Amino acid sequence: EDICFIAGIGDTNGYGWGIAKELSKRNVKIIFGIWPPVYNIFMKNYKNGKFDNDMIIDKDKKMNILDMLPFDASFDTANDIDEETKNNKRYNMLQNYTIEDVANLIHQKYGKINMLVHSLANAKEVQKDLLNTSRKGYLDALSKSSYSLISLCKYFVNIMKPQSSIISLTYHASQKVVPGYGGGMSSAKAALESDTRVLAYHLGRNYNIRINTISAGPLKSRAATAINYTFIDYAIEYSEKYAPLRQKLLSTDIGSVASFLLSRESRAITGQTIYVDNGLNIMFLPDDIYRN
Amino acid sequence: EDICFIAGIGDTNGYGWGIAKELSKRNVKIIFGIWPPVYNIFMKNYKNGKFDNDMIIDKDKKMNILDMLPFDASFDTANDIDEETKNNKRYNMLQNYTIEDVANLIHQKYGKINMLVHSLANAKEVQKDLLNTSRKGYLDALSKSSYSLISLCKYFVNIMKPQSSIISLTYHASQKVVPGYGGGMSSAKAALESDTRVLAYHLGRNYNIRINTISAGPLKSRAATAINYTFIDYAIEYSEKYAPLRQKLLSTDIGSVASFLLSRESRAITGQTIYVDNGLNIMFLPDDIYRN
Amino acid sequence: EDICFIAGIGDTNGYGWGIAKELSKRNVKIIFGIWPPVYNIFMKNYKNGKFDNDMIIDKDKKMNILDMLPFDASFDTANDIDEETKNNKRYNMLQNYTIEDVANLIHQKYGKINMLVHSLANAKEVQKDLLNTSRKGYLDALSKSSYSLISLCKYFVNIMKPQSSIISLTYHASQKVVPGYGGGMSSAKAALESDTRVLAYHLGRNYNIRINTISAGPLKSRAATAINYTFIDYAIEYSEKYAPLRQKLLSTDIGSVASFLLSRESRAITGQTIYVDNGLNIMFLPDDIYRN
Amino acid sequence: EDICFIAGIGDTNGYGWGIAKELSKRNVKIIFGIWPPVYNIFMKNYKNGKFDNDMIIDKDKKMNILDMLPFDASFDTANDIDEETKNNKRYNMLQNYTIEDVANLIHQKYGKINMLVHSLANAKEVQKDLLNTSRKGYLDALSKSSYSLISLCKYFVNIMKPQSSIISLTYHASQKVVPGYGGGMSSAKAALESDTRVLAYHLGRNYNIRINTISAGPLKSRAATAINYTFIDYAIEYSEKYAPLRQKLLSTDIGSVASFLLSRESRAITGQTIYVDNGLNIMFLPDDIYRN
Ligand SMILES: NC(=O)c1ccc[n+]([C@@H]2O[C@H](COP(=O)([O-])OP(=O)(O)OC[C@H]3O[C@@H](n4cnc5c(N)ncnc54)[C@H](O)[C@@H]3O)[C@@H](O)[C@H]2O)c1
Ligand SMILES: NC(=O)c1ccc[n+]([C@@H]2O[C@H](COP(=O)([O-])OP(=O)(O)OC[C@H]3O[C@@H](n4cnc5c(N)ncnc54)[C@H](O)[C@@H]3O)[C@@H](O)[C@H]2O)c1
Ligand SMILES: NC(=O)c1ccc[n+]([C@@H]2O[C@H](COP(=O)([O-])OP(=O)(O)OC[C@H]3O[C@@H](n4cnc5c(N)ncnc54)[C@H](O)[C@@H]3O)[C@@H](O)[C@H]2O)c1
Ligand SMILES: NC(=O)c1ccc[n+]([C@@H]2O[C@H](COP(=O)([O-])OP(=O)(O)OC[C@H]3O[C@@H](n4cnc5c(N)ncnc54)[C@H](O)[C@@H]3O)[C@@H](O)[C@H]2O)c1
Ligand SMILES: O=[N+]([O-])c1ccc(Oc2ccc(Cl)cc2O)c(Cl)c1
Ligand SMILES: O=[N+]([O-])c1ccc(Oc2ccc(Cl)cc2O)c(Cl)c1
Ligand SMILES: O=[N+]([O-])c1ccc(Oc2ccc(Cl)cc2O)c(Cl)c1
Ligand SMILES: O=[N+]([O-])c1ccc(Oc2ccc(Cl)cc2O)c(Cl)c1
Repeated sequence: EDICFIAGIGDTNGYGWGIAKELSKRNVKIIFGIWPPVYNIFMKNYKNGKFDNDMIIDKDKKMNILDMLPFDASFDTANDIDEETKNNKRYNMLQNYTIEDVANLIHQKYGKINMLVHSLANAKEVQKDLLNTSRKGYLDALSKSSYSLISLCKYFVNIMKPQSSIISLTYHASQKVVPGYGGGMSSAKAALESDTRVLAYHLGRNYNIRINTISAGPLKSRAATAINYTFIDYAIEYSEKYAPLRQKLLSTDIGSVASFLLSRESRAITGQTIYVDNGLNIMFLPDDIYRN
Repeated sequence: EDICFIAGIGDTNGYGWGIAKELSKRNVKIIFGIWPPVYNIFMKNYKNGKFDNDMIIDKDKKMNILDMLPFDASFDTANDIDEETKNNKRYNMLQNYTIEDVANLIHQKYGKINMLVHSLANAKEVQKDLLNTSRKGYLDALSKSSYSLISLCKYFVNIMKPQSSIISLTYHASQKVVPGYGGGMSSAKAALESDTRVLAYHLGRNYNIRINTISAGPLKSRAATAINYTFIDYAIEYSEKYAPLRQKLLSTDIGSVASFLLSRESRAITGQTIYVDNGLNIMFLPDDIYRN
Repeated sequence: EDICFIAGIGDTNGYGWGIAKELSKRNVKIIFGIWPPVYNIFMKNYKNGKFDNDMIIDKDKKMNILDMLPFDASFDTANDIDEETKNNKRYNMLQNYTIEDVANLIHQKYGKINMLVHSLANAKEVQKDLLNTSRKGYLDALSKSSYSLISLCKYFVNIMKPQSSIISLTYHASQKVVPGYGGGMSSAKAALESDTRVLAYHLGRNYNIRINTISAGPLKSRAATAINYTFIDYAIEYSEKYAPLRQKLLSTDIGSVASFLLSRESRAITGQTIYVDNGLNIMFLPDDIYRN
Repeated sequence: EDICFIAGIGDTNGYGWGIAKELSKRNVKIIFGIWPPVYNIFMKNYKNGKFDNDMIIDKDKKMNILDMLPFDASFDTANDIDEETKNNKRYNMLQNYTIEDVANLIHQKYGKINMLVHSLANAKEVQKDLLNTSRKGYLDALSKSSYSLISLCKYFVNIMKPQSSIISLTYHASQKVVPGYGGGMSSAKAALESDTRVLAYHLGRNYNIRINTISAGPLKSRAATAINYTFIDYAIEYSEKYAPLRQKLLSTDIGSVASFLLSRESRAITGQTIYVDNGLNIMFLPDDIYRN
């Protein structure tokens, strides 16, 4: 009878969905937090059965989406939403979509929960290389993908039982440089990986709650493609060609690792970057003239 | 029908036993590899009912020990056994206890296995500190504690299914210095951790097998008490006071992590050091100032 | 005949000054970038000879401060300065103090330069632990101490010869948690250490310019004290008691390491975190019951 | 009046020679430690004028070689020398070439020294890959390439002044996997790097001596060509194409870094791996996509 809130699904091709899927296997109940620029479209599609293929696990196995909620990790409380957004065509009529508000909403409909998933990032100047990134873009990049965590945490902590567990998805570009992962994104993942440690410290001592981050390998998500055959087709090709594990990398591969961190089985792991990436990170050089 | 071989275990108060309990939850067959010198005394205790309590997994299921074999990580093959130990009282009443010998044995009787555990260390001069450690002592430590993993992998690979998984147990003394943990042990784990990556690539690319290592926090095992109010009673004292996670670290804590890494659920993780240490590894200074 | 611009001196008790000092030894000419809330006071004191003690190197050795400039790393170009600051009592009448403007000023008075020093940080909610840090505070923390680098870089790159070198000062709290280094500061140093890599990449390939960061140990600076005998007296005590090198840690110790990175001698080092900290970072545990 | 002993050098095309040139710039006396087997052929070349060109530091100063001694990193003391090598043609015409023997020698003739360099490696089975590497081979690699540093430190510490400095040369194959670099070499450097920390603490606390290691990028030395268009011609090719720093890495590049770490100028750096590799270590994937 565990409940998990997933911040950041827009379709079935992301890591969000992968996570959601494997969490169903373990019979855990799933709440989607959905960015308002996509909420209505995700909703409609779902009613249309556009996802019925993708909700299939195996033997009789569907999914169990408890609830689907509008949610914007930019806004901490309702006093944050600026007037222009408060009025936006997309945001206009949706309510309780800040971080503080969803916590309450969830706690009202379902009480305390014990699993929190951060699978989101956003950065305006991503296509600009770091050196040519504006201040206003960089701080945006960090607001939307680093802080959204810290803040998710402050607020969700009170609707969580002790022994609850939290995860987030990071990228190796934080540790080693991969060019064209810019406009703040590499800084943001770097900070997110440090905050994972510090938060683990406070949440551990104070609430008996754990937090970790998964350094994911390359997956063909909506957002991955949005990064301008692109950077992510190369990323995949390279990985499928050079990683120690040569199999294709599925979102469920991260999904099953996520479920594990989230469950009691990993109670002795906290503050860690766990790479789930067919082991690419362990490589230094292409092994070209070594494969002869 | 999964079989796991565990190399290194002389009692129930160690990590290997933590690992075996937790795998038995997943109905995994366990073969034990026991250091010849304690092999007979372990057999006797087993036979005398000393482990029946420790063998209970829960309400009407116990531990499924498929077999228990003498195994010595010092000797790769038959040729490697030296006169003094052919002589040696504890060794003479036993046979086929070299790495290549237990590999053929297991395989002769039960076929291919698919989970392998290296949970052993020896450092004749642990008592001394690195600077006062001798060449003979140091290398004995590297031989038994680091190379034994490579030799295990080489001889056991043939008898394992593709998509199999191997683990080792390491310690933070390799990354950050821990005074008292001497005689080569740090160097040994330092090498175990890197070999984990290198092997992760060879196994990864050639046999589609995965290999990871578990950085465990402190446990009051017999090996740990033999370092010596013992450089383990401090370790435990400090950890329970300072680690993000106030809980007391149990062997099964590592076992559950082992079980997972050894399963299909983690098919995309290879070559990693996975810290299962209540998060102690993330801390810099004691937090005495902060706690006020 | 090398010139260096030091962003971030307010007195003689910081790392800025340490760096400035050792750079004089190697006869390099020094330009101070000084935060306007302190500019006038630093100026007056200097004219008064309040620093004449502290400008002494050794035999006949004074310093050679080329020029002392107002400078605020918050503002990239003059179009950034908001009206309230444009009007502030402290900022009112000072000109050309944004990042873009000082670059020009310097290039006009002295042409191209070849050494850039980032020794600054600022964070509003430093006294708040991370979990209880506002978004607006965090993004501030990162703006002032992470981005100020990236932006210093964009702009200063064009007033720099190829083979010029750049450094910044970081703290170990980015890698391992030290509580009460909050309100964004640990995230900010974490990002700064990642940006050091990425910038090294671009500046290396494009301009033949190097960038590194120095993970400094604890020094009793103005700002260190401002962090609420405080956290930094403990930090020092602990370090002087537990670091492998038991000597007291001087700003000139970082200063001499800085000068080296900045000089040609280190032409093969870039993108690195170099710890200058009497080796504290290498420790895992206090060695209390080991010193018996 | 500073004396530096360099352990491991058979010609001018290596790193040790890079180190000696650059220290001679600082008027540091150089004692060479040469592997007995090449000691005589090196002596002859020296005598025959083959190094006169390489010995020029600049306009009217050459290299000050105080002495040149046979030195074998395999043997700590007299007792350690085995019959076959007492016999051995190359070895028999020589004496006092064990670690403890060259320590007493140097000290007998010239007193206390204050800079020590370990610039040597051997891996009998480098050609094989870790999985196919034998126990005898692996340990020989750890013995000659890793433990020889500890033994050097122990026997040389007495004959060194407080505030002295020791360096070792390492390689990234220990952190991230490099296929081809086999037979134990990775494990060896993996251990050299951790020992550097542990020794950094013992030396640090007890004798006020410092110890660091230099992670060098590739150089076409005789040792490197003997790995084998050679797993060094790739290394160099790749590095000059991909490393942030387009320059061609010279031995003196490392030498200047060595000189510095070995000086007082770095009194606050101990226990560190310092990458002197044109920054190649910071990169993740080749940047082919980006460069377009
Ligand atoms: N796919 C990869 O190659 C890859 C690799 C490593 C890490 N990641 C990480 O995985 C996570 C998910 O990305 P993905 O690759 O699955 O693509 P994705 O497009 O599925 O994920 C982005 C999701 O976050 C949501 N989102 C964006 N901005 C938001 C905001 N302000 N508030 C609330 N929600 C918002 C979007 O609706 C979208 O569904 C990110 O943390 C990303 O950095 C992805
Ligand atoms: N206990 C801890 O606090 C702790 C912490 C971190 C890592 N570890 C690691 O966990 C692993 C398991 O050890 P443990 O601490 O549970 O102690 P343990 O006594 O349970 O296991 C050590 C075993 O090594 C075996 N052994 C020693 N030399 C051998 C040889 N030459 N051939 C064959 N077997 C040999 C013995 O069977 C012994 O039981 C070790 O690698 C240890 O380094 C332990
Ligand atoms: N002292 C330590 O214990 C320690 C340890 C590790 C790292 N550091 C780092 O060293 C650097 C210098 O700090 P310090 O400890 O020498 O103290 P400091 O007070 O000397 O340094 C701060 C300086 O930066 C200037 N500054 C602040 N905000 C600015 C802004 N917006 N624009 C321009 N200048 C600004 C201030 O005038 C001040 O002189 C920082 O990067 C800090 O994170 C300090
Ligand atoms: N060349 C590179 O690309 C490179 C890169 C990274 C690290 N390194 C490291 O730099 C160091 C110097 O080696 P190099 O690459 O300049 O090659 P090198 O041939 O100059 O030095 C290796 C030396 O090791 C000595 N040696 C070998 N076995 C010995 C023994 N048993 N006793 C005494 N001496 C012995 C020989 O004198 C030999 O000259 C090595 O540790 C190497 O691993 C080299
Ligand atoms: O908004 N962005 O710029 C952006 C950038 C990157 C994003 O995720 C990744 C997509 C692909 C990869 Cl390889 C790593 C990632 O972190 C996401 Cl979800 C969003
Ligand atoms: O041979 N030893 O000395 C030795 C030393 C330590 C051993 O295990 C550990 C026990 C305690 C800790 Cl903290 C770390 C360990 O690696 C083991 Cl199994 C064996
Ligand atoms: O503005 N702050 O909050 C702030 C916080 C920390 C600052 O520097 C440090 C001072 C002391 C230490 Cl230990 C590490 C540091 O990074 C500085 Cl200069 C400024
Ligand atoms: O004994 N070996 O095989 C061996 C192998 C490599 C050696 O040096 C290196 C040469 C090249 C590189 Cl890339 C790294 C190195 O460590 C040395 Cl000095 C010796």
